[PDB]
Amino acid sequence: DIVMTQSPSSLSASVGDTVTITCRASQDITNDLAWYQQKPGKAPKALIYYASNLESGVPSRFSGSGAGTDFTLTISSLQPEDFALYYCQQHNNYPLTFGPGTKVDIKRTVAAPSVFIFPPSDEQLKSGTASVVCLLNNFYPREAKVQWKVDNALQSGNSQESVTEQDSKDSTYSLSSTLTLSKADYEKHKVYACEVTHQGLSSPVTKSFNRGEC
Amino acid sequence: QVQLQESGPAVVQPSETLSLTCAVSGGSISGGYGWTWIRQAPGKALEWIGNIYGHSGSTNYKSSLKRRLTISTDTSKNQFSLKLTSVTAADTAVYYCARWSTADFDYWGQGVLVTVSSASTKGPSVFPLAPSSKSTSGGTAALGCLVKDYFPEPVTVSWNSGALTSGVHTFPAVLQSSGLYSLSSVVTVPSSSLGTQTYICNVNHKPSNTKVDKRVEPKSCD
Repeated sequence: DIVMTQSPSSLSASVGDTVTITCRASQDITNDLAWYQQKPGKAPKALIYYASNLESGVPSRFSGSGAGTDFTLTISSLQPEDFALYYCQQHNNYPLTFGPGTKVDIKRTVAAPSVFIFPPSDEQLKSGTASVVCLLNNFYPREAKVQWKVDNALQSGNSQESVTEQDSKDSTYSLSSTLTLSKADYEKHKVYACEVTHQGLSSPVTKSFNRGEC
Repeated sequence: QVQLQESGPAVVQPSETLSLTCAVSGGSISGGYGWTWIRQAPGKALEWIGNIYGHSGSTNYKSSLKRRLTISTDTSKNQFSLKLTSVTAADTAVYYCARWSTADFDYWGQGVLVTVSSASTKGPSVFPLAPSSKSTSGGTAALGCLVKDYFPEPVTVSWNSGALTSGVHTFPAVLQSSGLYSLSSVVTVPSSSLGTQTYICNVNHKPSNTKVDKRVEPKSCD
């Protein structure tokens, strides 16, 4: 299978800007490369085919170029309806494959997240499961990494994350990370910590609590 | 012009068969085009499932799915269709039908969400996310509600019957490995208001006809 990658994961832009996003193919695909736009809740819409051809009914402020392994989508004089997700797609060979997507953002100044951690509530603990919650509030840009550590042992595969859309009034994001353990395993450990990596932080920040200490 | 519309069930029990149909208008299903199924799982890139070509009948399949997948056309209804057997939780996604024409997908359906879960309708448990005593030190307190183990979507959350809107973030729901949904709703307030203002989340889950109000109480050490 041909692997498509895209850069950046999200791009900060303002109305009227000219922005360029990048696509890379793991092999030479010549010019069998298309670009699509997707808005929230809607199906993708084709924008560019053969790396450079404007699809019918698409504004000419969309252009693209490239051959072989590296491709660009450029939007000149960006309009409000252009804040959306953008995907590339190769058709050089079966296993038609898409890139992970680039999200075009409303630009604002960098804002580090405020981090808060919540132990499971008393009532849930009576139930028989434990949910530990880590909130990252009001940050920008969108890329954030959350790692769970239980008594300094890095967790994996027992957490889920959720992110809001870009806030309509201040242009920030928020994220929740929920670590799920059984009650019996939760009661075998002391220190619950989430560690947050983000561009607005000089170094990863930790928020933790000790079980049974107020 | 050319229009595609998906239809199919919203919930498939694990290991049952997922069946979908795309009805095509404005063009013949026997045209030399690639009638394609593509899906998008929560937080994942679009994934090409496969296609059938209208005129030749040639079918192209994703290798890992080939034992489970059949794609076909029906000329009497001008449709094409997708069957995928032995369905697991990895198969929950929005499914799109689309037309491949030479160099892009130039027409698309609307998408249909298909969820794999053996759950029946069930109202949520609602747990407080109270601010720790320590966490209030900077002058802002984060508090919230965890609404857990419900089915199906959606739930609504308000704070103090809708008098509190500033600083509220209600997160999109996530499907847990159990097949039940969970979300959280949070709000930041001033620390000094924790002793004066009362904070209650109101959760409504109409499919189960459940209304829960949860008082979120500040923690105290002494």
